[PDB]
Amino acid sequence: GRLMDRIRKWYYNAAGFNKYGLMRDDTLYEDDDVKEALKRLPEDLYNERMFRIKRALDLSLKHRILPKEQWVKYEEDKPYLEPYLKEVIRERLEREAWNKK
Amino acid sequence: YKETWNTGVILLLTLMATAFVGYVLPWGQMSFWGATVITNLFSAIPYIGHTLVEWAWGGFSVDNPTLTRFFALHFLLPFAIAGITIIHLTFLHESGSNNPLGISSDSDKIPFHPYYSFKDILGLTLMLTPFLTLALFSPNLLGDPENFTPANPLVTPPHIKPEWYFLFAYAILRSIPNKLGGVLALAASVLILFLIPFLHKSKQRTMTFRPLSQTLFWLLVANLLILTWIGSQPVEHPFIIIGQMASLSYFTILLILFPTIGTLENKMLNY
Amino acid sequence: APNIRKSHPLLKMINNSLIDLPAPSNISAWWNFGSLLAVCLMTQILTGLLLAMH
Amino acid sequence: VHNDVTVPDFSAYRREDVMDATTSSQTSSEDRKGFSYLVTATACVATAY
Amino acid sequence: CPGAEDLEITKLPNGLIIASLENFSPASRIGVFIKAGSRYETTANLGTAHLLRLASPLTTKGASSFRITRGIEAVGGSLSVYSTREKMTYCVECLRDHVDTVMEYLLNVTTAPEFRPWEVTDLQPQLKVDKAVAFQSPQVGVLENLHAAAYKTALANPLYCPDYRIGKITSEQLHHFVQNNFTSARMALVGIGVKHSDLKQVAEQFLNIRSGAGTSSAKATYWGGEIREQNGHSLVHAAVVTEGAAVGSAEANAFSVLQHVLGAGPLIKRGSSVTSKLYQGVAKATTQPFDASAFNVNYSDSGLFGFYTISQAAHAGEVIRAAMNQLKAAAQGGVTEEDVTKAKNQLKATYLMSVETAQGLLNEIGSEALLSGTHTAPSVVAQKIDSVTSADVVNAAKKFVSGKKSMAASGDLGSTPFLDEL
Amino acid sequence: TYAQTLQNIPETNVTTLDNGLRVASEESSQPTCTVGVWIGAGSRYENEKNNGAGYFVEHLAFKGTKKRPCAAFEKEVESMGAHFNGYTSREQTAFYIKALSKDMPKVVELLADVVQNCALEESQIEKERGVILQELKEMDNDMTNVTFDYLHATAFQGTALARTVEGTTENIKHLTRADLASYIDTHFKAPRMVLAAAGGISHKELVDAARQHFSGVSFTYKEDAVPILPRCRFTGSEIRARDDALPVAHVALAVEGPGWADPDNVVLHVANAIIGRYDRTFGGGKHLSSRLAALAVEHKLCHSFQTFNTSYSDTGLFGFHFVADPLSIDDMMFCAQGEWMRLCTSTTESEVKRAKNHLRSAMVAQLDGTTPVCETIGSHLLNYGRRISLEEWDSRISAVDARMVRDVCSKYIYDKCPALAAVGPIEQLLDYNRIRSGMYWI
Amino acid sequence: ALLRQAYSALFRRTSTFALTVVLGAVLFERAFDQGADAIFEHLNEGKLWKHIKHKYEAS
Ligand code: HEM
Ligand code: HEM
Repeated sequence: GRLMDRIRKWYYNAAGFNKYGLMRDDTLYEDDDVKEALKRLPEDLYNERMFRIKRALDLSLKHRILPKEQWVKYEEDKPYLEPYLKEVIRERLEREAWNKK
Repeated sequence: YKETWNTGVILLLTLMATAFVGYVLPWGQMSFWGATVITNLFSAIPYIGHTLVEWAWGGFSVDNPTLTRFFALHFLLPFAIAGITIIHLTFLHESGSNNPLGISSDSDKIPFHPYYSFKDILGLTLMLTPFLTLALFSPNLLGDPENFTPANPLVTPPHIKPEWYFLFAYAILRSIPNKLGGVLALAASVLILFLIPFLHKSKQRTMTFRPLSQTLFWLLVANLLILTWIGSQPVEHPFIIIGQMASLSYFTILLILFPTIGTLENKMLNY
Repeated sequence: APNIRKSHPLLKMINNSLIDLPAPSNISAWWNFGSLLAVCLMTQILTGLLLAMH
Repeated sequence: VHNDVTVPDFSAYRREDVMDATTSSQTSSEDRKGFSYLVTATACVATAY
Repeated sequence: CPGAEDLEITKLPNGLIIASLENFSPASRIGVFIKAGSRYETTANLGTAHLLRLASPLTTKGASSFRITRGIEAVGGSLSVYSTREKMTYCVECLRDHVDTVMEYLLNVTTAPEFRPWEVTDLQPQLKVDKAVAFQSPQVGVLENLHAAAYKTALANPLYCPDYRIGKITSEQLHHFVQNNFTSARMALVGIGVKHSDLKQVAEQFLNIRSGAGTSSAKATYWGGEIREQNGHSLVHAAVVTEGAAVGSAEANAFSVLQHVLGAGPLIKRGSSVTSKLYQGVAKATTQPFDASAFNVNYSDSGLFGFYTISQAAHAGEVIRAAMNQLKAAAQGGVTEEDVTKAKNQLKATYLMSVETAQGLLNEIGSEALLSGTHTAPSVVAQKIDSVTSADVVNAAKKFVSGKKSMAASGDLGSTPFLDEL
Repeated sequence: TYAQTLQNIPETNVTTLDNGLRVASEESSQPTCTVGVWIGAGSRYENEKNNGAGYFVEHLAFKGTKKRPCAAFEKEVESMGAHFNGYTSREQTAFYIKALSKDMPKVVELLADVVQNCALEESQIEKERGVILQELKEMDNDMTNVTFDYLHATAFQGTALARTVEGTTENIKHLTRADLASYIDTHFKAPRMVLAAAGGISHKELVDAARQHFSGVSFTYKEDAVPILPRCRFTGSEIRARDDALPVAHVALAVEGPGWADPDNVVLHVANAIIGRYDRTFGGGKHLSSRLAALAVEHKLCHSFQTFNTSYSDTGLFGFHFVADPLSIDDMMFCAQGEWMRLCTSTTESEVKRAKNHLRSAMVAQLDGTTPVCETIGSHLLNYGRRISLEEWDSRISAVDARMVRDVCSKYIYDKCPALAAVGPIEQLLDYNRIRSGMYWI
Repeated sequence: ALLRQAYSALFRRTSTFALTVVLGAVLFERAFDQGADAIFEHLNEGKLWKHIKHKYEAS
């Protein structure tokens, strides 16, 4: 069945970060890994995220949001950083494990 | 922002000691009696209990030698608060303020002045109004009338309870029947703040985009309201049980629910 | 930074004014009064509080 | 040139044990340090008291 | 127990040559040899060869930059990349017991580079550095400008990434450069200190970027130019050459011997070179200290020959002139049948000495196995060296004096002469 | 297997001539070879008045002998394709030749003719005098050696070892045909010399050719006895040659070493193997295994750094050297001293296991060719009195473990007053006192 | 040699240096007090209550 898919889409809409025009990955808290991850993003993706983020902040300061039309649709939310971030973590765990041996 | 936060907890603790000793100064029924019950609590600490209390009291019971050292403490602590506030803001400035969306705000920062100097001066008058309205129209709306009676060691008031801002913990104190456990529970009720940073499981910083965590948050608030209320009522049914219930939900929410719902939330985002 | 004494927002302060602080090599005993005045102060406040509590 | 450079004579200041340029200074080291440290360890004890 | 083994040397379908030689040394030294280098660069990707050289410790598909370094170090291993304008060698060293371990990384580096955009991006500023320490030797500065004045392409291409291109090379360029040059028919898996079967089993059942000759280097076209760098140094370096002999050519041995007859380096510490006509001739001309030598390079499809001279500024004129007269004087039959015999022997020795070094051997062995597929016996290379007439030498000499000369100099050249003044 | 390849390494033959000289060599199947005489002489053996002679001598050792003057001597060697090289340190001098095994004997002759009959032509001296004088000016600009000199200059201040191998400016300006002659006649003697060789040479054919040109016999018992040197006293101290005009700063720090004979030297080496070395051109960069190297990279602490265990007959220097920019000297030093402390208090088996392999590979590479082997034979005898084979070294290295590295380093580094030398724009590096305290508590 | 030994067992390791300062203090107190009290009393023979106490000590 599609239970898991029903839930996710629900939570995705429940969270509501898409009303700001942000993408799942735009909301990631910038801890050590996410930091390295971002540095690896190709310039075009970096600049775009930056605009998105800056735009979201401006909405926040304005106490507004984007018109329904412009909201990020669950199925079109691009996971632009996730791939990078995973390797960044793969790498770390390797080092962490190796320095132990 | 761990260090900003940890100094913060220290400010709270300090403010408590300060406001506690302050309240004894007018030496009224409640001043004295509250001081006698609250300070005696430590007597439950094993072996070094009684000693530590009689030391603090400067004698065998709250008497003149206490009143003086409290006045001393009360005059002192505020200044320590001021000092520590400087440290608080010092750590704070390392990172800069956080913001409602919880995402890096470097792409859009503004000079404190005039934006926030103005915004704060506005928020100052917005709150200051109710403060003055109260302080001037309903002066004793919050104070126990029992404190208009000079302290008298031969008349225990019917219901000895601390100031409102303490009730919530006084409540958790009576939840655990056992002089010792209840003290610790009290201590933990506030010291728990030091753990918050280590109980953050969400991949996001704020709760702006975490509806689950949000109700959990407002639940907890409501929970504190009830605890406050319980603290104000006597120790009898149905209060006693509601008390223990609220006290339990308090620690459960901060120690188990929050971090758990946090993790669950990550899976629902496909993280 | 490598050592905590310099990076930490607080130790950094204690360091730049009591540990790695540049001092002339030829100052005499007449410069000892700054510190004394300081100690002198902490001592008054300590004994003072103690007295105020009675 | 650096070849024309030599360390002055510290005989005026050297301790008795490291006075002779032909005797291993290591043998008297534990003594020289043991003393100074002994002085220090004592200052602590006094202070502690 | 351990004795005399015989240098084996297979060759697979795709053309990948595998040389090997067990000399029972307590330590090994495997190495991938390749037909690549700044020679194959185009105005559009200059430096990519260089950067590639520095990029050896970046992540691969089977090992991470972290594991590659930590891994090799865990067993006292070593990993290095040496390269000329037309050859790149990737070799590693370690103790017999850890070859199989060090091998993986070696394999990974040469046939599985990922050249991640970031890793690369953060590596490029290095060129600025690596290039700055090398140019501390004026010796290297003139040679770069030499090839520049000696050619119009292929070889004229600098060995160190040109300044303007630093930080402009791309992962693609690195990838392409590799896919087009590091092809099985341009590679050799030479390996001293191992059993041939073992080294073979690695190559085949492991190496996968393959087949073909890929991009082909344009013919080295001679120019005959003159580049002069006025910088102010009290010492002037100068090099005057002429198209010389190629590798694998018969006219090769001729120049080497002429080289030694003229003088190729001192053999006595702080000593004068009497056997060095060039050194000796110059010595009778100038009074202040200097140095002069017979410069000789042999490349795949061309070569360079002439002399090289480090001298005081004011006396750069006298020193270069001399080095010349001494070259013409050689062409005008000024060579003794003995001079030729002395040379031939210095050459034989020098050759034989520059092979004791495990590195020197692995290098000699591989060079052939790449531009040939064979191993010329030591008695043969000798039988080939002495078999050089007195004439042959005087002929080489002629060629230099007749051919078009290209010079390259650097320093306070105020008194140094131009190519058309010799 | 590694193990076997070691056992199968041919032995080093050592036989002593009735006159006291020792002839040693390792025979391989190699057509070329290296033979030479390694001497127990050097600046240490000099004194205030002749300091530099051994070097001035080095400058003339090749300018011809009595039997065959300059032109001839040079011409006779070049023409056979042989390479003649040599050097001189504080406690060791050596002249060696690289030529085909076929000339092993004619070589031996030449050698003996150099050490025994140096021309010392009055006219040559006055020239090499101007030459050496310039070599000093060129070396004066090599901060790395200007530093190690100063290091010694103070680590052994007031003693024989505190002298530069090249010597004073005065000493070189006035040394005489006599003093030089005297030095040779006083120091270059059979019992203190070793004719070593390696390549495709027959010990016999060698030893035979030895007795032939090294015949000079001794009569008295004194002539058979090698003189023991008055020892040098170490001193925890510092010397700071400042010059903000130099682009980078050079720092060297060290405690006293144990001396050739001591076994601990093996562990000490295993130790430095852990700290190792760095230099901006190491590609490993941030992943290098050496903690100091990493920090160096992560924090741009320096341009390079090296650990060393310079040994001597009765003493030594165990420390490190680094080149840094004026503003990163302190962090660098700070981190460095950190690692030394880490050695003493918390070394890991993982660390040593590696350090060992790195060391093994090191010893093996020290014997890469004939000159290097010959240099090892010429030295082992002169210092250890015999030859230590890789087979042995390995066993001594294999036996080292963490617990062991700790104890030793503690024994030689912990809470010891070190000798320090700084050159350049060293303002940020400061106070001996502070540095002294970096000598304890990890 | 005590200075040598002392150094080795007491002053070399920071941990033992501390242990010495403590135990050293504990013993120093005990002895410095007794001694000074002793000195003070002899310097004041027959003046302290401790001295004349016996005269009225009779329950
Ligand atoms: C004497 C009491 C205190 C004073 C005067 C004080 C003052 C401040 C000030 C001026 C700020 C910056 C503006 C703002 O965000 O409000 C601040 C921020 C902050 N304070 Fe306090 N504080 C006090 C108590 C506390 C306590 C009890 C805690 C929590 C246990 C705390 C936690 C913080 C933190 C985390 C910030 C960061 C705000 C952000 O998210 O950007 N403070 N405080
Ligand atoms: C700036 C340092 C201080 C100075 C120079 C100072 C000076 C004095 C002086 C001259 C007196 C009179 C003493 C006498 O002869 O009786 C005094 C008394 C007193 N001080 Fe301070 N004082 C200082 C700080 C304090 C502080 C910080 C406190 C406590 C908050 C304090 C509390 C008192 C009290 C309670 C007395 C009265 C009891 C007495 O006279 O002994 N003092 N002080």
